[PDB]
Amino acid sequence: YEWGVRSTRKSEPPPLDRVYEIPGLEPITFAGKMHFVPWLARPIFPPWDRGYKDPRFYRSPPLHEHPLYKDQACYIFHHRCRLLEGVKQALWLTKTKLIEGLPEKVLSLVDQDECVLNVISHARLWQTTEEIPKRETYCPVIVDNLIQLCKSQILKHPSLARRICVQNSTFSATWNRESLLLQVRGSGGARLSTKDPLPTIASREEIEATKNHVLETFYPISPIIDLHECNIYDVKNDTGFQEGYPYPYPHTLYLLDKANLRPHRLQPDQLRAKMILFAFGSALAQARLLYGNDAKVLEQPVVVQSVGTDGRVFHFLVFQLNTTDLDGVKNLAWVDSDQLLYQHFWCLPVIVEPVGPVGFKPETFRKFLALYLHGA
Amino acid sequence: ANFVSWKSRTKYTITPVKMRKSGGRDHTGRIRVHGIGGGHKQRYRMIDFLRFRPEETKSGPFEEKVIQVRYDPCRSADIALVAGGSRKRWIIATENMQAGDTILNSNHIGRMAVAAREGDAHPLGALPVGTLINNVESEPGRGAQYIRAAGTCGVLLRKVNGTAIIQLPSKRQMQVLETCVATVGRVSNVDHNKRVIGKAGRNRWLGKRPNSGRWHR
Amino acid sequence: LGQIYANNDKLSKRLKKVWKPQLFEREFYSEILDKKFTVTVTMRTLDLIDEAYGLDFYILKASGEDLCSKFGMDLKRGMLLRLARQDPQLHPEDPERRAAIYDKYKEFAIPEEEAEWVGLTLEEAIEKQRLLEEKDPVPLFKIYVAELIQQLQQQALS
Amino acid sequence: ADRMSKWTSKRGPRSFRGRKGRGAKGIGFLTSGWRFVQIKEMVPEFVVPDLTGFKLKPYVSYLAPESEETPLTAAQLFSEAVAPAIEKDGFEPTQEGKLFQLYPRNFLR
Amino acid sequence: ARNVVYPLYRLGGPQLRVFRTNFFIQLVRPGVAQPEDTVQFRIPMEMTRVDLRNYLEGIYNVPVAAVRTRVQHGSNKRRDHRNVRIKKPDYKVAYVQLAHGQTFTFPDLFP
Amino acid sequence: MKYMVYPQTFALNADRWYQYFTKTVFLSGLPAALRAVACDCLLQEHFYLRRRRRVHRYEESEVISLPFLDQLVSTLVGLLSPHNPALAAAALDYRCPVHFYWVRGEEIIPRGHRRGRIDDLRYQIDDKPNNQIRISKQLAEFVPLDYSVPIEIPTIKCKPDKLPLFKRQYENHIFVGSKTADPCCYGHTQFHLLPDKLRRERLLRQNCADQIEVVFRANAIASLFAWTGAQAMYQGFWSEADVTRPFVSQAVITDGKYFSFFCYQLNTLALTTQADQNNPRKNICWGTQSKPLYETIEDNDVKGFNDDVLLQIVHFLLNRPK
Amino acid sequence: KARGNEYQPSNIKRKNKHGWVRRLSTPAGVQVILRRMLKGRKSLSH
RNA sequence: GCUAAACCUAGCCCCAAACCCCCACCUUACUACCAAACCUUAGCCAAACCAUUUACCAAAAUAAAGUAUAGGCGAUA
RNA sequence: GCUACCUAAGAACAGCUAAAAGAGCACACCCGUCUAUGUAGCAAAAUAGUGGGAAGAUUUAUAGGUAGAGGCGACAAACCUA
RNA sequence: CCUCCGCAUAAGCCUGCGUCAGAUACUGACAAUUAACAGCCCAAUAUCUACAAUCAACCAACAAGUCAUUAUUACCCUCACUGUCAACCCAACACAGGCAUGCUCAUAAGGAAAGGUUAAAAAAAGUAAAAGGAACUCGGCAAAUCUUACCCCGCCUGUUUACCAAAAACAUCACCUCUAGCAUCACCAGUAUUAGAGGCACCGCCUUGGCUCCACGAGGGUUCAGCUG
RNA sequence: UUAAUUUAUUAAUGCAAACAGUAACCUGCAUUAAAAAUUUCGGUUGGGGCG
Ligand SMILES: [Mg+2]
Ligand SMILES: [Mg+2]
Ligand SMILES: [Mg+2]
Ligand SMILES: [Mg+2]
Ligand SMILES: [Mg+2]
Ligand SMILES: [Mg+2]
Ligand SMILES: [Mg+2]
Ligand SMILES: [Mg+2]
Ligand SMILES: [Mg+2]
Ligand SMILES: [Mg+2]
Ligand SMILES: [Mg+2]
Ligand SMILES: [Mg+2]
Ligand SMILES: [Mg+2]
Ligand SMILES: [Mg+2]
Ligand SMILES: [Mg+2]
Ligand SMILES: [Mg+2]
Ligand SMILES: [Mg+2]
Ligand SMILES: [Mg+2]
Ligand SMILES: [Mg+2]
Repeated sequence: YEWGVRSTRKSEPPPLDRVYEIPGLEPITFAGKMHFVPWLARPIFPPWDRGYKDPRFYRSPPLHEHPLYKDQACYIFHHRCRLLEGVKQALWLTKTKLIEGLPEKVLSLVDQDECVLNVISHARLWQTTEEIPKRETYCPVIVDNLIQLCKSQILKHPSLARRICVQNSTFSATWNRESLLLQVRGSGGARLSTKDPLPTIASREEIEATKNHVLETFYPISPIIDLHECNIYDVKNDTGFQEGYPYPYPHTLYLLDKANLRPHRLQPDQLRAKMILFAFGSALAQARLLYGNDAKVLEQPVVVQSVGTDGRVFHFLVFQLNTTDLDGVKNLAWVDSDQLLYQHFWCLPVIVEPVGPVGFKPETFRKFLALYLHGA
Repeated sequence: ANFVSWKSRTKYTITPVKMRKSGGRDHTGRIRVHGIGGGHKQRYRMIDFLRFRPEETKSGPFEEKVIQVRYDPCRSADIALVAGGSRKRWIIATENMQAGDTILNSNHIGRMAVAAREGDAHPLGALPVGTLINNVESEPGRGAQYIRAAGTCGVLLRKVNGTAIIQLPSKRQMQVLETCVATVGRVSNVDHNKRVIGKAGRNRWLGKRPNSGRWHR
Repeated sequence: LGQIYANNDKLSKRLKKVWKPQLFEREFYSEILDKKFTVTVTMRTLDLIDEAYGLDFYILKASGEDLCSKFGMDLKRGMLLRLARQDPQLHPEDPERRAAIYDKYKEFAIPEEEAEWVGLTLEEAIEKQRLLEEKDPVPLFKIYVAELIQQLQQQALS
Repeated sequence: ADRMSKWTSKRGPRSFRGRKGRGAKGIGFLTSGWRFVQIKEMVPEFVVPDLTGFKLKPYVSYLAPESEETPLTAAQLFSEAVAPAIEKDGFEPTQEGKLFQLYPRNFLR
Repeated sequence: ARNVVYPLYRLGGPQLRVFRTNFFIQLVRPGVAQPEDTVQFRIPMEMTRVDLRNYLEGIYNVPVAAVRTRVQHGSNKRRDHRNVRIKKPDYKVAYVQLAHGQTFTFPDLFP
Repeated sequence: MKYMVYPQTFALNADRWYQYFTKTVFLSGLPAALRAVACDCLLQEHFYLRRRRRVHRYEESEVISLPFLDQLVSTLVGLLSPHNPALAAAALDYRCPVHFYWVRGEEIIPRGHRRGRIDDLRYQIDDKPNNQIRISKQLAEFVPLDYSVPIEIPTIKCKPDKLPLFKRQYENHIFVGSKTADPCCYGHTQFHLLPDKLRRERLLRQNCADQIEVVFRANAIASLFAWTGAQAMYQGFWSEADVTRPFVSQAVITDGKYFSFFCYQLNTLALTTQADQNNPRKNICWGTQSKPLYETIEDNDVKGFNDDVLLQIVHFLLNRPK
Repeated sequence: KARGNEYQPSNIKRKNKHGWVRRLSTPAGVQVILRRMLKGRKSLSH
């Protein structure tokens, strides 16, 4: 059964006059006139191509005849792709081992709330001229004020004056897995970047333990299933900054979602997969910026954190890239999901129950504060 | 009228397509079919009916994993979103395939009648004799047009040297070629025919208005 | 398209009737153009071709309105122009066979200035004629310098 | 329901009123924000000479003499332009590379 | 210029020059007490803000700081002795705000 | 029907007109590692960020100067919160609307079925400053209530639609950047950047020298009046129960490169005819000449940097409630 | 009910139903224009 | 004695002769500038109903001649 | 452009009771049961009180489609510009 | 002293109570609605989008739902054009009618039922009425005070003859019977649990059905009680 | 409509007509159906009808 119904598809142009068949005599056409007449057989005009080119009417060339064409089938994970298996497809793609708990380092860094009730209320209650602000309106406000709270805790921790946050930085990174060539494209969220690289979080003992540890298989789902099958792609890797950029080392990636429509939002597992792929893309791009492009096991692993969208429900991630030898030893990812600060916000009274959040918890904000403060 | 049919799409998309109602009217603009109009607004999920359609530059019998069984507004069965290889698609779900089952699409004609589960699909040579099948195609490769409504199951009565006999749910018999593909098992939404429509409102939501003058004579 | 009486009896109903011919898709070789044409003929064309001894002879012999086809008269003026120019019709290395063809149909030979106008409709004839007489205008600089050069040569003579 | 009155840009629904417009010539093009890009070359430039130190002024005297009408025919312009051909005993063959082309006019007024 | 076919500009052609402008404007007394440094003009329908600004910059050497325009509808309501409608025309009005506080004020002609 | 007053405006002499609509006297004047971070964020948003879609000069303002001010203000707040504890509990809005609706004077209806009747003539400012900083405690006052100011507020003689200003009827909103039931209700610093239409490159393509200063002053007067008036109306004063303590705020208006600083003190909400026939006070706005932060960018350096401008941003962020 | 007002104006319906473009689309509408032209009508269409 | 009443040329009719007619505008016409024509007339009407039929119209003086001829062999042609 | 039906993309539906029902009372709106006025009328079907539905088989704006022995119809020979 | 009024947009009109002058909102002349609101859009080739909404959070469904871009190629020249008035439109009328959406809930806006008398009849509308309380009448129609029960019909909510009929009629769930084994312009991007056509009338029990049978009705009758010109 | 006349049009047959052969679709002519299409529905009568 072929889609593309006949009545909607383009019909056949009408049969030519048979003077075109008869050899050899030139038909008398309405090309000498500059209009159609219903007698006087229709001419065959030559294919007209504009000799110069206008900017306003460009027709892009077919995908065979582009300057940088790669015959191997490529894949791109840009910001929109939502993985089927989610977190485990992410783990297989990036060659990592997952840890359910956040590390004791940042928990010790855990070991005011008036302003936290102020930020929850200011985001979901007080910020717009009408009632009920939408998710596109309240979620970046939450994460922006939490970043501001850390940049206020500058007083207790004085070495946070060496890290600035970036708004619209893209990046890119590529590698192989079978071999089959993959890629990750840049975010649109905040990129908190610092001048001093992050400390190594797991030792060589845990590195060899993950080397012993194996990946997982999810047949018959191929591990490229929601990856955008991309053609020509500019394989060159990119941290989205010119050389000599102050605050180079990417501390934390803040990934946020607008689009209050639930089918437009990311699912929690697909969002964790997005965090894993984006943290790995940033980490690998930093690794090939600093060291060579060769596939090897890094003696100095890189650490990149990430924080998830959907201001009610938070996901935190710490990603240690210790190997760029893909296709052995595995990277490490300490993740935790569904922290859920402010379970629910009743914005209008129900008829009893007052306006404001219900189901509040501050240990998730403590995790946020630590995960900011991990560098210093 | 200016009736372009809404079904202009060429590529098999998995996303729903915005489906235009017709009112039972031709391209000429006049009523052709009476009693149609004004249902709930729906969207069309593009069902791949070729159950054995191996993906691009691939091989024979392959495996798919069911992702989600779902209500389809545009038919009476349930649609299973299934995924196999690098592509995913909608199929009609037979009964008792949940989210997580694995189904097999084989064109292989094994000499022995394959001991197969209820969800998967093989040609009738691999199916045994007297077997409950639903998505049945007449010629091989065209795609299934027969038993695929909710709760219907046609039986395979006998296997002949180059053909086979199907009892279609109208107590009918149909000669099919040996090599065409068919899915085993009965279709989902059983108990569907024992749904009382209830209100004329419920009928009018389904999209069937009361219409008189049904004989333009 | 006519009427008919109901039972071959005038004291009865009179009632519309359309008699159509029977139509075939036959494939014909024309020796003058050397091409196989597929056309919608009828038994009367087939019989007239048999009594004309070939399609080439049928189209060259039949009159404009007995042929009664815009296509048939396109075929006629293609064939007639082929004859009137004596073209390299199949290709060289067979000029004796070409001479055989043009000798077989040598009787229907007319000037090229006539064979180009054979078979046209009046709309095509007017279009062909104005294409002949378009003639992008002559600059009056050219016209007047020709006149002045003529006048100065006349003065040099005198 | 006046058929007899002229149809203008003041005389329809909001889309009609936005689309019609008086006879002003276009000055640029509209893109992708409903944002308008004015093209400087499409904007006409007034070429105005320097009129300081000038004697021609917008009337003449009634003491000016009467002289009879002689329209400038191509023959007269020809003779006045190529009396040097008589001396011996300028012309454009085509007009692709010319800025102010004569027949399919390139210029304004 | 008005009632003249403008030459098309494709991408990198010459600028459109005009020699011998067809546009005749007139300076009108305001009806509703416009400020200082606002001149009012009555203008042909085909003349834009940019055309009027460049007109006044070049021909008259007036420094123009802002131009605003509107189309005035003339009344179609008058009728003949034949009960057929008399159309007072439609015109265009511009409001020119001067530069550097030059502060035009309409003189008292006809004293 | 109310006039939509636009702070960021193209109109000529809008500073004088907004002085009339607002009852302000305008007085010109005023009542290290920071250089490193300013240069760093500045060079980050011009050069050091990599760009996929190449940036045009129609979008340069909202792709360059907007995140530059966002990050510059956020980091200056972060690094000045030790020097000043007012910026610890302050609320910091990025592009939050600040509406204020006031009545000022009367008109006679010129024509219609209501011809010849008294109609109070309403105005509304609808503003979105780039980012603003709000406190829960009121700032200073710069001046006691009912100052002398012998400068004689302008006396606009035309209708207010000759400056092109237009009536509309929509929702009547009075809004400090957050709702009424928000503790951080006063404000003290507000940062605007002028849009792409108001490029001083375009104004000099057009026909002025000081109308750049006029557009900076107009944005100052309208934005600050709306914000201090909205604070006052939030505290419960209105045009009949006039304010008792003077309200106050501060704004810097920039265009990415040029900056200018303003301080505003609201003494009157009594703007209507019956409440203004016998009202001797007037609101006061102090303004600075526009001054450039940097001169040019050669892709790794900012050539002529201006410590005066940077320190004025610091001082404005650096005062505090008593 | 009260049945005076079947004419509920809209210029889109007026132009789409009785316009010059529509008249000239149909060959019978071309004859409508030709008839108004012969009658001498000052307005041939909407 | 009010209201009126009166008027004569504006033109028209039939013949003869002679063959006649800058810009914008098919998009919502009167809007500067973007990817297909060709197929029997029917019926009222006469036949005192109506059912075959029923003048001419689809360039053709006078007469032959309303003749030969057709035709519910009738109206009629 | 009325009206019948359909298509496309929109919108409206107070409060109380109730707790997703072609729910109850009842506004907005939709309709038109009874009476009275009216009858060259305010109106070529209105007015005034009384009434029925009012989260639905609802009402409704805008654009489009179906055309005359045809359309359209929850059949009333109903409607298709008095 | 009045008002589901008023203000705005939309649609429709097209200068239609602005100034002056003149004659007896008419006539003429002169003025005027100024863009920030709104409209007039989008360079494409390939491709990506299973997840509703409803405070969206538990939780609840069925009738299964509108809001979404990416890799690359070319693209910095910048803000034009048009709408903008009013006491307004559709009803032949300065028409008690028709007229979408936002906002105000009696108005901060808008308006005036009485030309001046008199105070007959008949007519319209209202209010009050002794005693009695349907005796009126086709009928409690209208008014006045509120209520009860029984039948007939139709199961219900719905629809209908625009402008004399709103019903017992039509439709409707339910059930039966008849026709149809199939692909791309309806039915249908469907497949016998489906589609098309006709008929009866919900339902519990039993096989032109029949007997029960609950709820509902501006349907058609009947009774009690009150209440009333 | 179970009145008269027709199937011109559609349908399903048959017969030819136009192909493949081996020791379906189009056209012409018939038929029976369907939908129709045309047309009419005398007179006297102690009103007209019934008779
Ligand atoms: Mg007759
Ligand atoms: Mg209800
Ligand atoms: Mg009744
Ligand atoms: Mg109906
Ligand atoms: Mg009936
Ligand atoms: Mg009847
Ligand atoms: Mg009327
Ligand atoms: Mg009032
Ligand atoms: Mg009176
Ligand atoms: Mg009494
Ligand atoms: Mg009695
Ligand atoms: Mg009685
Ligand atoms: Mg009553
Ligand atoms: Mg009923
Ligand atoms: Mg009626
Ligand atoms: Mg009705
Ligand atoms: Mg009624
Ligand atoms: Mg009812
Ligand atoms: Mg009789």
